[PDB]
Order: sequence, then structure tokens, then C-alpha cells
Amino acid sequence: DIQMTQSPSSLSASVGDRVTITCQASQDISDYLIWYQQKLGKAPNLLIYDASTLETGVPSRFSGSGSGTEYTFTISSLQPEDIATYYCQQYDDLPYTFGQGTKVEIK
Amino acid sequence: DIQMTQSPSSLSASVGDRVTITCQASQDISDYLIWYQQKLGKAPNLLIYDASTLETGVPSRFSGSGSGTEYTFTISSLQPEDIATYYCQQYDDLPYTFGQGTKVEIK
Amino acid sequence: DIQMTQSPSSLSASVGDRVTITCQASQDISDYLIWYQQKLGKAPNLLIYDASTLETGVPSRFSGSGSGTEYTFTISSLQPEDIATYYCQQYDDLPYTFGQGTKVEIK
Amino acid sequence: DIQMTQSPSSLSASVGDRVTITCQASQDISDYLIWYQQKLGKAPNLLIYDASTLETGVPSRFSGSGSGTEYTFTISSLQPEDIATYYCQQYDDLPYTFGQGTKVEIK
Amino acid sequence: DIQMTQSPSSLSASVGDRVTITCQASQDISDYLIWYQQKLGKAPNLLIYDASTLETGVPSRFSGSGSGTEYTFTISSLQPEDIATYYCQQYDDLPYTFGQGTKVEIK
Amino acid sequence: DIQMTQSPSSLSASVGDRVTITCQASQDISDYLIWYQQKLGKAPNLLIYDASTLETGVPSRFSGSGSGTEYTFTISSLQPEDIATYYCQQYDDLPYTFGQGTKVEIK
Amino acid sequence: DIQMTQSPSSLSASVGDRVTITCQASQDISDYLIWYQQKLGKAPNLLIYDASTLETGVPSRFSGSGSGTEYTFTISSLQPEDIATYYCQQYDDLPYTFGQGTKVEIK
Amino acid sequence: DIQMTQSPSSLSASVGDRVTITCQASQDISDYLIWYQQKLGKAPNLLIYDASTLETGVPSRFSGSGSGTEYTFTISSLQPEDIATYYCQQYDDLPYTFGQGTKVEIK
Amino acid sequence: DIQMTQSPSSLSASVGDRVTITCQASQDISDYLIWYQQKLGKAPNLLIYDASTLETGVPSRFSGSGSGTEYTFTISSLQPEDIATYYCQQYDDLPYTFGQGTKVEIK
Amino acid sequence: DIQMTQSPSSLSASVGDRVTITCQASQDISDYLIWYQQKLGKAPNLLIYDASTLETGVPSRFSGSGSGTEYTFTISSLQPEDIATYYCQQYDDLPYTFGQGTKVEIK
Amino acid sequence: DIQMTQSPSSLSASVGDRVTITCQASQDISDYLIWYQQKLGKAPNLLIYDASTLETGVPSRFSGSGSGTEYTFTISSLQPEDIATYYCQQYDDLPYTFGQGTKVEIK
Amino acid sequence: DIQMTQSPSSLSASVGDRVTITCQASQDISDYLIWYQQKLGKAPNLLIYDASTLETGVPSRFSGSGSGTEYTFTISSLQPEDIATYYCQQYDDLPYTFGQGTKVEIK
Repeated sequence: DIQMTQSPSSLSASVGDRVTITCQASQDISDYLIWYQQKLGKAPNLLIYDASTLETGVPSRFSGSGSGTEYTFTISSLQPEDIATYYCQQYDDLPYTFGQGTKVEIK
Repeated sequence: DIQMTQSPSSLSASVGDRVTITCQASQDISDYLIWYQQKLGKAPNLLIYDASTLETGVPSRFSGSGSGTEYTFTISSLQPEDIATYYCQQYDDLPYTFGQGTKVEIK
Repeated sequence: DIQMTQSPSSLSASVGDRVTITCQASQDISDYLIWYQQKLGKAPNLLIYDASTLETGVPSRFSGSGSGTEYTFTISSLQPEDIATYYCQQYDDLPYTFGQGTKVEIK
Repeated sequence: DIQMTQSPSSLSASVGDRVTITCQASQDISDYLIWYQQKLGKAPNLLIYDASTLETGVPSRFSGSGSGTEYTFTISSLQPEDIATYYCQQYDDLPYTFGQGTKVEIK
Repeated sequence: DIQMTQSPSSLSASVGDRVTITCQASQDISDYLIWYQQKLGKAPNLLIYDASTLETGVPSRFSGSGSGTEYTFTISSLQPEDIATYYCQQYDDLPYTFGQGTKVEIK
Repeated sequence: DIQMTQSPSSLSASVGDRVTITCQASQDISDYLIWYQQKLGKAPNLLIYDASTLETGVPSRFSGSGSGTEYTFTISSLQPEDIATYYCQQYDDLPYTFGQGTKVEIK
Repeated sequence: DIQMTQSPSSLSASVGDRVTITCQASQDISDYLIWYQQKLGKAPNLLIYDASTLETGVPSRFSGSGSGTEYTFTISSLQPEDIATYYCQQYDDLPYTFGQGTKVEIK
Repeated sequence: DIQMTQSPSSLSASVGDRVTITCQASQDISDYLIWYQQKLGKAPNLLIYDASTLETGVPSRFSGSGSGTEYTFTISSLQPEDIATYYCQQYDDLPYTFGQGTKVEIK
Repeated sequence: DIQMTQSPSSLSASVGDRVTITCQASQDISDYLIWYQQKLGKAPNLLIYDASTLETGVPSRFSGSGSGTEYTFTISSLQPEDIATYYCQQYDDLPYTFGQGTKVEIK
Repeated sequence: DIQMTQSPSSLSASVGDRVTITCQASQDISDYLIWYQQKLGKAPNLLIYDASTLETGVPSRFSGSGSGTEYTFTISSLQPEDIATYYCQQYDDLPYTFGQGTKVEIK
Repeated sequence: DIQMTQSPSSLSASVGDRVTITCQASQDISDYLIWYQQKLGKAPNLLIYDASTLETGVPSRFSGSGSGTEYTFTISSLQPEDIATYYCQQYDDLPYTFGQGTKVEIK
Repeated sequence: DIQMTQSPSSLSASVGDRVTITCQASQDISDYLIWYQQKLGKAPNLLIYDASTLETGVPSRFSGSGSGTEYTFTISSLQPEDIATYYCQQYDDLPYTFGQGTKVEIK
């Protein structure tokens, strides 16, 4: 029910470039936000849990800032292995809803 | 982080062929299992929760059952629109963990 | 001289979506940042100068802000017309260095 | 403001003799003219500034000057590596208007 | 014999634009050079002769420049009917060599 | 000016026959008539100067004759390479005039 | 059966444009050459015989000359009524043989 | 002078149909009659020479009977390649006069 | 049965011209041949019967003659009225077979 | 002689029921009546003779008879392929007069 | 209910001609059939009723034929005023069905 | 006969209003009045039988009422499909009579 609006739809960046991606909660998801990396044909992996906390084993190069209905994802220094798809998912209340997803390509 | 296990990884069934995919967990993820349908290059969407609870709008043909450490998803008659990859995910304990996923191809 | 890095290269998004871009200067380029939008076949066209100020003729949708080294350009609501390439160019010292450019697209 | 007018919009040669390009200013502009080349794809790389002074690393094949209002740019020997689109930019004051541009060819 | 090398071969300019064709002769010559305007399906017509002297009638915007081995043909204001191909012929020594040609199209 | 009359406009025949073109002059220009080969979009090219004298390189197939004010052109045997527009120009007085041309072509 | 050879196959001349068509024979067809004028869908009619002898009623503008193995037909001023196909034919020796023919079009 | 009257003006016939065409000599042409086939845009070819004799290489299917002022042409068995125009020509005395011509079409 | 072939189909001729038609019978139809002229919208109208005999009401211009298998119908002088279609019909055995018909026209 | 009178001259139907056509004789004619159909374009093809006996290959849909003086022809079911014009011919004796005819339609 | 199928829809006959319309009823009926003559811009007038019984006054040439399910309307002599459209109505059972119609035009 | 009076002759109104037509009878025909729909050249069609009773298929917009010798017709709301001539026929006695009709039409 809660609409998640994520931008941009597609991306590119030279190695080591400051990337940012956003999701827009149609309602206040109270920071209940998780970030996922979906490699080319694999299950989604959890990066952040509740707006800004990273999962253990996840580099500090990946980060998230946010509040209210605006959270953001950053890959300070892009990397080849970073090529994937990042989705956000409000887990504030079921139906748990993913944002559209951001393809992330290296030029 | 409860490990999940899906199977199989791909299945070519035929128009109207009953499919049964299974996700096995590593703890009593209780009733906190959710089944997603993800179409080519689109965001995983929620079809069912509480191991078997359809979300309001889903075709009846999707049914889910099983409890505790094992769960099964079912599509009685497999229609065109269903060619998607189906993943499960446990919303019982962070990090909300998915299953390996299954690629449902048509025959 | 003064090296400009612009992020990202290309970026397809949809209408109304916020679009944010950045570009960093090799050294302090204290407020002297021009943003250029360039449509194919046409030539660079001013929109903002001094990093924040908009050339009197640009929508209030296009905006620029940034603190002394890291500047960001923002399109609050993509409208099909915005299909172009934007270049950030520093003019604190000659040669005036533009950044790599960001091709914004529809999808 | 200051309107620039370059000529032509397309301009060719079989390597050697002259490649001249017109760029007429809308009012006196000291000699704060500049010349960029956009090797189609990348961003503009400037060759001359202050009307006639080449930058560092730029071939003796490229030149131009004039004053007041009229400036011609010459490629005094078309080399193949010189495929590009050249622009002129008055930088007397803001906005920094642009010359329509010229697509230089080889034929 | 004498070898005339014209440039460019084709160029795009607009109404009001200043085009410039250039023609170099293999040897010195004083002024035995002619400029012709061959219209699409017609025989060459004489514009300027002896370099800068222009025949009776030819519009004021037509000019030839030169005093030895380097000459220029200028169309001050490029107009809809000025579309043709231009030529440089040396009537100094026989055979009467022509420069290559500059087909002039509008925009 | 000296009015020139060339004929015909067009001429189409087989790769082996005769192509005889004529040119009359408003003034017996003595013997100051030239013969050109105008291949599809290449500058004119001298073939015969002063009614009959062939220039070096010219194949005997092409001959010219004519006294005072009436001259004819003649390719004894048409070769496929002879596809062009053929022009007569008088180099007796000024301005140098031409005849409409003759797009000689095979069938 | 004396082979005959006409040329050219078609010619666009202008109102008042002198036309010269030639028929070459393979033996001394002597003076036994005849020139016909054939209008669209009408019977070839006789304008001249004995290589050059006008038939009583023909416009003076038709003249024929040449002798032995070569013959030419002429129309000094080409008028409207003349758009026809002109063939020659030898009445020297059976089978009375024509020439390839020429299509005289107007310009 | 001698009028040749040929009938019909136009014809048609299924493959293999007995065709006859006539010419009427206004004077007794003493069998000096030739038949010609004029294919769609080609020179006239001689079929018969002197009322009834065929030219060598001409099928026997084509024939001619006649005397005095009445000769006839027959194509016993019409054929596609027979599509043409047949004219008769008295060659008894100049002016050699052709009959009007018979278009011959296949239905 | 008894097959009738009529030649030719259509035939445009001019006034006073002889017009001759034929039609052959598959086997001996010893003298029993009717000729029919049919004007558009009207119906077949007798003119001759028995091959030679004319129905008392027909011009002496229309005639028929023929030896046992091959019959010919002749119109000595076409007059505009004769625009019709003629059919030859055998009546030596039922079914009485007409021939294909000959549409005679003006031109 | 014997005058036939058919009715109507035009006669239609929407396929199925009856199509009757009158043809009244001028005197007794045994039963030597005949019925032809001229599919517009081609010649008449007979269907019945001796008043009521069909020919070989003619559909059972076509019939007719009567005697003495009156004969009606019926199409007992209008088929589309039956567009035509039907005639009747008395063949008692000569001339073989015709019935005015009837243009059968479908509407 | 009962379904009357008339035929033909239109016919052309001449003065003195015998027209015949036919009308079939869906079921048996004894004679409850009427024939009407609707004149161009008028209400239907009753001609024959109960099939063959004709109303007082109607001209003698009018007749109806029938005794069960097949009926015919005959106009012995088609006259100038007989031009109308005819109809068949069954007053056996309600609703009172009509046959289609036969518009009768003269010639 | 029973004289019928219908009114009016013509009636023109808008697609939505009322069309009320009347019919009086020379004899109170009791209730044996019928109502027809006469669409441009199609057989009549029953609408109401015995003053008021609608036949199956008939839309209620059309109603009828009337005792003995005076009946009215009524389309409550005129629809564009109702374009026709409307007739009254009495089926009480013989011969069955009608009223002039009523070409009801829009504007």
C-alpha cells in the first residue's frame, strides 16, 4: 500500500565515484528501512537495517542517511563488484513494499 | 540471518502445471515467512505472508503452506503472467533473510 | 590545473523524480560554479552561475547548492524536456575546466 | 546580454590548407573569447583563451584572434585526429553565452 | 600545371551568415583567379575575376580577397538562392585549372 | 558579354558510338574556345583548348574543330568512363562565358 | 543488310537548338540513305533521300549531308512539331536496313 | 505519293491464332512490298521482301500473299514475342511509303 | 462437341476499310455457319446463314464465304454503325456452339 | 418470321427462391427453344435446348419448358456465380430469331 | 412468426410485358395472402386477397396464383401507371408479415 | 370499404420529443386497427396490433390507444432510428384499408 519512490532508475560511474540513490516514502515509514544489493541473478542481500545501520560484514563505504519519508543510499567510492541493483523496502507494516530498484553500472 | 533454503533453482512447467517450490529455514521462523514474485527487471512484489496468508489482490492460484522449519508455495494452474522468479524471505529476525530463489519457465 | 569530477555519467529516471548530481573540484573553487545543460546538437546553455544563482530564464525546478568544494545540481521534477547532458564548469581560474558531464535520460 | 554567432555549423577538408570558422560577438568584448572542442562524446576541451593565446599542450595547428567583435578560428592544417565540434565562448561577463557551434569534418 | 587547392568541400551556414572559402595557387600569379557559382543543374557563372574585381551585377556581399598565392571568397550574408557550389579558376597559364569546390547548403 | 550556344542539353547513347556536341558564339571569338569534362560533382576538367589543341593526357577519341564562331566536339567512340556534363567556355574576352553543358550518358 | 549505326539514342535539345544525328554504314551504301521522321504511334515518314535530297514538302530546317560510309541529318532550329524519333535506312541493297534510331526530346 | 491503306488499325488474338493484316496500294506497286516488325521502341525489322519472300532467319509462320494492289500478312500461329507493329512499305518508287501500321496485341 | 475458334478478339479499324474475320470448327461443319452481329445491350442478330447467304435485310457490305472448315466474315466498308461484336455459331449439331466473338471498333 | 419476347430485361434476388423469365413465341415452334447465358464479357453458353433438356455439365438449378408458344425459364435458387444475361432462341427455322434478353441480377 | 420470402426485388419490363412476382410462406395457410400495389409516395392498396380473388375494380391483367405455400402475382400487360412496388401479406396468423417487395419500373 | 383518416402527412421534430399520430375510421372497427413502421423502401413492419397490444421486440416508446373509431399513435421519445412513414391498417373487415402514412422525420 505504502508507495516507495526511488531515483534514479539507472546509473553509471567511474571507479571511485561518489554515488547517491534515493527512495521516497508515501507515508512516514519511521526509519524502518533496509537496503538490498541484488547481484545479476542472485537473491537480494541486506546492506542496511533501519535507515542508517549497516549489516555486519558490510563495508563502511556503503551508507545511508534519512528520516521521515526521505532516506538515501551512498556508495562513496564505487567499485566493479558493486555492479548490482539496490532496492529499498519499507518494513514499517505489511505489505512490506520495495522501491523500484536502481541498476548500477560501471562505465 | 536465519538461513533459508529454496528449491529448485529453475523449473519448466506447462500451462496449467501445478508447481511446488519449497523453502526450508534453520530455526522456527514461526509463521514469519513471506513469498515474493519478481518479474524480469521489476521489484519483488508480495503475494503471501504469515507462511500462507495471501495479500489482498493476488490470484487464488497462489497458495502457501507448511509450518515451522518447512514451507511450500503453490501455483495450481501455471498461467502466462507467472513466468517470474519466486523468492521467499523471513520477517522473523533481522537481517530479514531471503531464500535462494526459483526461476519458473514455461513449457 | 583545477580538476573537475562529475557524478554520475548517465542517468535514466522518470517524470517528477528528483535528480541530483555532483561534481568535485581538485581544490577550493569557492562558489564559482556554472552548471550547463546541453541538448544534442545544441551548445552549452547557462542555467545557474556562482553555484546557487539561476540565470533569469530557468524553471525554479533546476537548482544548485554546495559548500566550497562539493557542488550538487538538482532537478526536482524531471519533465521530458530535461533530456540533455549537463556539464559543471569551474571559472575560478583559466583554463576554465568543465566536468565530465551527466547525460540524463527517460526510463 | 552577449550573443555569439559562429559560422558554419558544418565545415570540411582533405587535410592541409585552411579551416576557418567565424564567431561574431554582439558587443565589444575586450578579447575574452575562448575556443573549446567537443570531440563528440566527451566534454569541451579548450584550445585558446584571451582570443589568441593557446593553452598548454595544444598544437601549433590551432589558432585564432581578432578583436572587438570579430574572431575567426583557424585550423591551419586539418589533421584526422581533429574531428570535433568547436565552440567559442565570450567570458566578458555573465551569463557566459555560447556561439552556436561548428561540426568540423574531413572529406 | 599550376595546382589550385580549395577548402572546405562542404559547409552548413544560416541566412545572415558569413561563409568563407579559401583557394591557394601552386605558383605566384598577380591575380589571374576567378570565382564561379555553379547552381545545381547549370553552367558555371562568373562572380569575381582577377581575384577581387567583381563583375557587373553580382550582389555586394560577394567578395574575393588576395594578392599573390592565397585567396578568399566571402559571402557576407548567406541567402536561400546562394546555394550552389563555388569554384576557383586560374586564367594565368593554360590549361585553366580549377580549385576543388565548396558546395554551400543552408540552415 | 559573349553569348554561347551549346547543344544538346542531354545526349544518351551506347558505349561505342559517336557523341558530337556543338557550340556557336555570339561573336566570332576567333579560336578562343575551351572544352571541359564535368564529371558528377568534381570540378571541371580541361579537354581541348583553342578549338582543337588537345592537352596532355587527353585521349584522341575527343577532337575539336571549328572556325570563328562555330565549333563542334567529338568523342569518336563513347567509353563508359566518358559519363559527364560537357562544357564550352570562351577565353577570348571578359567575362568568360559558358554553354548550358551536356550530360552525355549511356543507356 | 548493310549494318547501319545511328547516334545518339536520345537528345534533349531546346527550341531552336541545332541537332546533328549521325548514321554510319558498313559499306559504301553510296547515296542510298534515307532519313525518316516517326511521330508517336504514326508511320515513319520520308523527309530526305539520296543522303541529302529533301522530299518536296519538308521544312527547310531539315538538311542531310555526309557521303559514302558516313551521313549526318540536321535540324537547325528545333521546333515543337519535331519531337519524333528519327531513323535512317539504306535503300541500296536488300534487306533494306535502318539505323538504331534517335529520340529527339524538347528542352 | 502512292497511298498505302492497311487494316485493321489494332488487333488481339489468343496464342496460336490465325492472323491476317492487309495493305491497299493506291496504284499497282508491282509486288515491290516489304513487311516490317517494329517492336516496342526499336527500329523496324524487315520480314518479307517483294510481296511473298521472307527474309532469311524469319520463321515460316510469317507469310505474305498478294498481287496488284492487294497484299496480305499472316501470322498463322500468333505468339507472345509477336507483339509488335507491322507496317508495309511500297518500295516501287520514291517516296517509299509505309502503310499506317497494325498494333498486334495478345489477350 | 464442335469447338469454334474465332479470330481475332477485338479490332479497331477505320471507315471504308475492309475487315475480315475467321473462325474455325473442330471438325467439318459443312456449310452450316451463322454469323451474328451483337450491339451492346441488344442481342445476337442474324445477318448470314449457311455461311454465304445473307438474311434479307443486311447491307451488301457484310459478306460470308468459306470452304467446309474455315469460314471468314468480311465487312467491305466499316461505317460507324458497325460498332458491335460478331459471333460465329455452328448449327450442324446441338449444342449449337458459337465462337469466341470479335469486338470491332473505331480508331 | 418468328419474333420472341422475353421478360423482364432486368431481374434480381437475394439467393434461394425463384427466378422465372418469360419468353413468348410468335407462332408455334414445336419445342425447339434454347436457353443461353452470356456471362457479361464472353459469348453465349447454352443451358437447355428442346425446351427442357439440360446440356451436359449444367446445374440442376436451371430449368424451363412450356410448349407451343409460352416458355418460362427458372433458376430455382439464385447462386452468385449465376450473374449473367439469358437469352432464348427459337430454332424451328431460319433466321434463328432471338428473344430480347434478360439481365439477371443479385440484390 | 410466419415468414414470407418474395422475389425478385426489382425488374425491368416493357409495355405489353408479362411480369411475374413470386411469394412463399413459411407455413401452410390455405389462402390467407394479399397482394398490395404501393405507388411511389402512397399507402398500400389491396389488389388480390385470399391469393386469387381480386377486389372490385382492379384491372383484369392482375392475377394471383396459389393453393398452399407457393404463390404468384402476374401483371399480364405491364402499363405506365402500373409502376409501383408490390407486396405479399399473410393475414393468416398475427403479426401480419409482408413479403420483401418487388419494385416494378418500365422500359 | 372502410375509410381511414391518418394524420399528419408529414411530421418533423427533434431526437427526443413526442410524435403522436392519429387515425379515425369511417366505421367504429371495434379494436381491429394495426400500426406499421414503413422505413424507406423496406416492407411494412408491424408495431402494434389491435389498437394497443405491442408485438414482441417492440420498444415501449411506441404505444397506442383508442376506442371504436378513434386511435392515436405515440412515440414518447423520438430516436434517430425511428425515421419512417407510419401507417394504420384496419383488420376488421374487407378490403383491409390504410391511412396515407406519416413520414416522421427529424430536423
